[PDB]
Amino acid sequence: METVVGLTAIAVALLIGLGALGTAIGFGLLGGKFLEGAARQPEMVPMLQVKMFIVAGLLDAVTMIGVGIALFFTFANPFVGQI
Amino acid sequence: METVVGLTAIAVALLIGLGALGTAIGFGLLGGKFLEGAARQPEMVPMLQVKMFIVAGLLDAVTMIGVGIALFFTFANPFVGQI
Amino acid sequence: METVVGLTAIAVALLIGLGALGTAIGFGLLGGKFLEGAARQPEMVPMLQVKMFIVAGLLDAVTMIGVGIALFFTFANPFVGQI
Amino acid sequence: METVVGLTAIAVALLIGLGALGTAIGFGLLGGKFLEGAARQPEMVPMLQVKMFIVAGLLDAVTMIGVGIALFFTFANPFVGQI
Amino acid sequence: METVVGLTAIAVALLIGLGALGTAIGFGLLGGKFLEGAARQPEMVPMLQVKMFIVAGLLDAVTMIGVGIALFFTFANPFVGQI
Amino acid sequence: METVVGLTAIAVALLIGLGALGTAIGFGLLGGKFLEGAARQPEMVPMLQVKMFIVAGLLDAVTMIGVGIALFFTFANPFVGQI
Amino acid sequence: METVVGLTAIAVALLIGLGALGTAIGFGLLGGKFLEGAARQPEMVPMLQVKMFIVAGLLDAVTMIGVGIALFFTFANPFVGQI
Amino acid sequence: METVVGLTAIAVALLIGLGALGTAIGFGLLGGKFLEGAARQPEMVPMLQVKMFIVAGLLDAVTMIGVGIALFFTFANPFVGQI
Amino acid sequence: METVVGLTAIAVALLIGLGALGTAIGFGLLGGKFLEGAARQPEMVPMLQVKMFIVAGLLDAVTMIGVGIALFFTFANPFVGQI
Amino acid sequence: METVVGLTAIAVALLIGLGALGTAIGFGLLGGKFLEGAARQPEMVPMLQVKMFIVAGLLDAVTMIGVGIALFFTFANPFVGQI
Amino acid sequence: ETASGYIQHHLQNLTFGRLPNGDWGFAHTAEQAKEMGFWAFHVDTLGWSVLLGVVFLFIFRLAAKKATSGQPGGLQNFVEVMVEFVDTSVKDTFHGRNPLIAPLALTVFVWIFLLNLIDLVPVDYLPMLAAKITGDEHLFFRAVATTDPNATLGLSISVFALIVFYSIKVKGIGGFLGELTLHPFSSKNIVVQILLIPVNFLLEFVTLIAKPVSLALRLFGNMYAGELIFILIAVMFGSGMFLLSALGVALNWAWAVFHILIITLQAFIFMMLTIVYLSMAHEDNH
Amino acid sequence: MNINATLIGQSVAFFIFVLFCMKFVWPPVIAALQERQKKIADGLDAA
Amino acid sequence: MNINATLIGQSVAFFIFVLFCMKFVWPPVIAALQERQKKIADGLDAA
Repeated sequence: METVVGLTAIAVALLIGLGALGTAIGFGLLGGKFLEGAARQPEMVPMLQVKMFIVAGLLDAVTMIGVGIALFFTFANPFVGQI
Repeated sequence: METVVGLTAIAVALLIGLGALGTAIGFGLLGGKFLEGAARQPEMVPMLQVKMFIVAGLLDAVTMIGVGIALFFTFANPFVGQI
Repeated sequence: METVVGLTAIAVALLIGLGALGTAIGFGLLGGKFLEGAARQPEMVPMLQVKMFIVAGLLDAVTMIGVGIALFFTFANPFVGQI
Repeated sequence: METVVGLTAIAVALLIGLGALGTAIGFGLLGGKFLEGAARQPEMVPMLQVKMFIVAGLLDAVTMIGVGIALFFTFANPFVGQI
Repeated sequence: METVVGLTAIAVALLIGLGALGTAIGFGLLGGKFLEGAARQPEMVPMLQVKMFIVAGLLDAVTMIGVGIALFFTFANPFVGQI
Repeated sequence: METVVGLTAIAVALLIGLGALGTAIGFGLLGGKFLEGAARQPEMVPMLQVKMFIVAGLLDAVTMIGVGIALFFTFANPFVGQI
Repeated sequence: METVVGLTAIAVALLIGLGALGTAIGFGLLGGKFLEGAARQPEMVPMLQVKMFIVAGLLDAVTMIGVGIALFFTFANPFVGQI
Repeated sequence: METVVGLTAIAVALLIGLGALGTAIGFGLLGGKFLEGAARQPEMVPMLQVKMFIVAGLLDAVTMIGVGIALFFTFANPFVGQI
Repeated sequence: METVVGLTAIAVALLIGLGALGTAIGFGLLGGKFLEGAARQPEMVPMLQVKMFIVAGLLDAVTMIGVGIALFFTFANPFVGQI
Repeated sequence: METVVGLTAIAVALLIGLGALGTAIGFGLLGGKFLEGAARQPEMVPMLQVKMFIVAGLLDAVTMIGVGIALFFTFANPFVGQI
Repeated sequence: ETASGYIQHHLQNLTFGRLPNGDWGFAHTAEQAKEMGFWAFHVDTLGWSVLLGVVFLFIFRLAAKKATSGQPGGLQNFVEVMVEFVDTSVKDTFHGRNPLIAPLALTVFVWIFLLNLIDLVPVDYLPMLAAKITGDEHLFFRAVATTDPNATLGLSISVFALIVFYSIKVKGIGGFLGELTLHPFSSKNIVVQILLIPVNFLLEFVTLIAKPVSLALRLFGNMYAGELIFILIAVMFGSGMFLLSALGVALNWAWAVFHILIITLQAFIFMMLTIVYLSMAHEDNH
Repeated sequence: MNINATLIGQSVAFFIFVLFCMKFVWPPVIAALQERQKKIADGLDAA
Repeated sequence: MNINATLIGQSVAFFIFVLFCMKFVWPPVIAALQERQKKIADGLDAA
């Protein structure tokens, strides 16, 4: 039973870490490109901002799914009931 | 039964994490390029919009398949039946 | 027997995750370049998109095979019967 | 019990390390474009600084959660209580 | 006996997954520049395309060997008879 | 007791290595962009450098936290006291 | 005996997969710039092509060495002779 | 003592390898950008060079610390004293 | 000597695979810029190619050393003599 | 002592491989940028090359340190004596 | 009571299904709810969704049955602003004469926003009011309908069914199968075009199946993660210490400030994706 | 977590709501907006 | 401890958030709505 708990902890760590790494890389690239676009012309700063928010709505979907699943695994445990 | 469930947990973790990282990187790049294109052509913002709204359809298909199979492995187990 | 099943599950997870990551990265890059090209030349959108599809199959075919094998490793198992 | 503690330590290490790597990569990518925009348009430095701070606010979202979970796992063990 | 079969399954998974990831990344990178070149010179599309095909061969040949070797391991395993 | 200490050492090594890799990549990108900006605008160097330092203030936070946690693990290891 | 065979199978898998990933990435990167140069100078494709072939000579040498070593391990495993 | 020393060796290897990889990538990017800047304006070489040296420090310090840790884990071993 | 031989085989595989991956990536990156320069300025092809060779050794030397080490670990084994 | 030697073999392999990969990637990027600069300014080739050599001085220091450490761990073994 | 038990109680829904003796009863334990088959209903989710939809429809009908067409009132100005925003969003992507796209997009957006707004209220206020009103100390009650994957799955299934129905209506089984198997790769030769159907079928089927799954799972995961973070922040106050509850309160303020924006963004993303997917049904992009 | 019949009933209600928005909400509002725009255009056509 | 302690913290946090929304979120929406109404009234008066 201890091996199951340890592997569940490792699984949660992987779920959170990979999602955080991907989200950070994607948001860094998006922010750099948004800064370049804003520096190109300040008259479209607000609208473009909304657009990048739209990109965020697609950027971190699976990452939040993994974070939620890891939070469900840390406290609740469907694997323990399966023996 | 303990080892099978413990390894299935790591399997689900990898399935979610790799897909999340890939989708985050791809969406960040796509959103950055979309922002650059919108900055270049302010009057082409709507059309270009639907454009990447098609691209995401190809982008996350395999990731969503992986997330679905990971959920199927989390809440069901065809492996634990193989003994 | 249990170790073989667990390693097969890990194998399926690795296959699907790597395939999803590769497809997501390739599709993100391709969609970004297509967006840049469409923004530069709006009149060439109907043609260029077709060429994008020509790339898309080449981007996915091998990965598709992989995930197919993953399915062959989930509902079936040639490794179990070899013991 | 010992294996659980070792695997949770490895989990904390992965959680912090992947988050730090992603955060550093994203911050470098953002800062490069921020410096490019500041050099290109020296009169827009405050607005670009505010925008990059806003972007970094979203960038350090999952990394902070991962760091908090790692601290909770170092100073407490919900896995030990599960035997 | 079971360990050999499990490690062969892991080997097949790595063989297919790494090849799929590399193929997808390389094909996306090639397709982006192919789209850029097609947008630049629409009159050279019949030529450039076939040139890309040649590159595709060099992009896939080794990977094809991999997807052969894995198929040689799943069926008629050569490592089983060695022991 | 051996496994706990060995995995703690592996954890510290992973922490410091990932932190060093992330810091090196981010600082390399930031320094390259700073050098490009300084070359393009030689008279704007005194301000830009300062801005780069600000980026460093946000770039080394999580990595320094991880390094401190690794030092705390090596010198004041809390995992041994949890049996 | 069994562990040696399994580990050499994993070794062959890693040998082929890493080489395939590297050669795919390198050939995609080379082909993108080759297509860009051919599009820039349509009349210069007969020369540039053979030049890229020279690059292939420096690109696949280590990959061919690795795949040859993998085949030698698979069919004429020398590690089984040494225990 | 066997497992602790065996894992400390892997820890030192991971530390040094990750540090070398990160510093090599960062220094390559920094040197490429410095060469581009020097080529753009030959008369700014004496200044820009000094600037890059400062960046080198930010690219190296943390990595150097890791290297030191590796040395402290080679000739000395606090983990051995912890039993 | 069973585990020693197996881990030596894994070590050789990791060495050769990492060397091939790095060599392929570096040579592709170098060849892309070489082809771009040849396309832009046909009269500098005889010189630039030579310069590329000057880079190529620096790109390969260390990797070649690793390859040699792999050979020293394939047909010979200094680890077996240490029991 | 068997596992210690088996793990030090993997340690040496990782030490050489990661350093080789990083060195190859960094030198590929540096050579590409140097070729671009030489093509842009043929008259600045004698100077720029020298500068790139200075870059190599920073690029390969940690890689050479890791190679030396790997050679020391191969031809000698401080881990055998439990140090 | 322990924190794990509190989290487990907050993670369980109210289930109505076929009891071992009689098809009339509410499950009292999680294992009893798992015993229920596919023919079970989550009373709280359906009730909250129906109540919010009815409230939205009544509010929008109040400002539509008496349209002044001149100087607008307070409520009708807001209704007109949202209607204009929806029309502008629709007209920028869909160019046809379909009269169903705009009302469907407006309904989806407002309904999702209302379903998400209820998550902002304190995690224990509504579950504890239901328990007092009912009189039970172990009643299960989850107010946030979007944390239940069933609602998002049903919305995605209905969107997919509408997409398929519209594509069929505009292309016949002819163009439907032609897009499914004969596009985007086509060849003049009979043998080549026959050999090219597997790749096209795989690509089109994979994308078509993956669309609604992603549409549902994005919202499902986001709101599940938000609700789990809120429940965990409640456990932070559960300790009872002084220096800890203030950090918990600050974290709650930050999380709510982020979550209102996330709530708006998720609804906007879902509406835009539905509009784009419906627009993709009527023309051919291949 | 638990796939049930709810995914049906929910969506059914969804459809009903959509139908109402297509019959009693959108048409009056768009008609009022178009009438206001027509009045504005008529006022602007005083030249 | 446990019950009767989470409620106090939750109520305090909710009150703080409500005050923040009232002092920083409502006035912008109200001002935008009033500006739209004033623009419509000005257009009607001009017509």
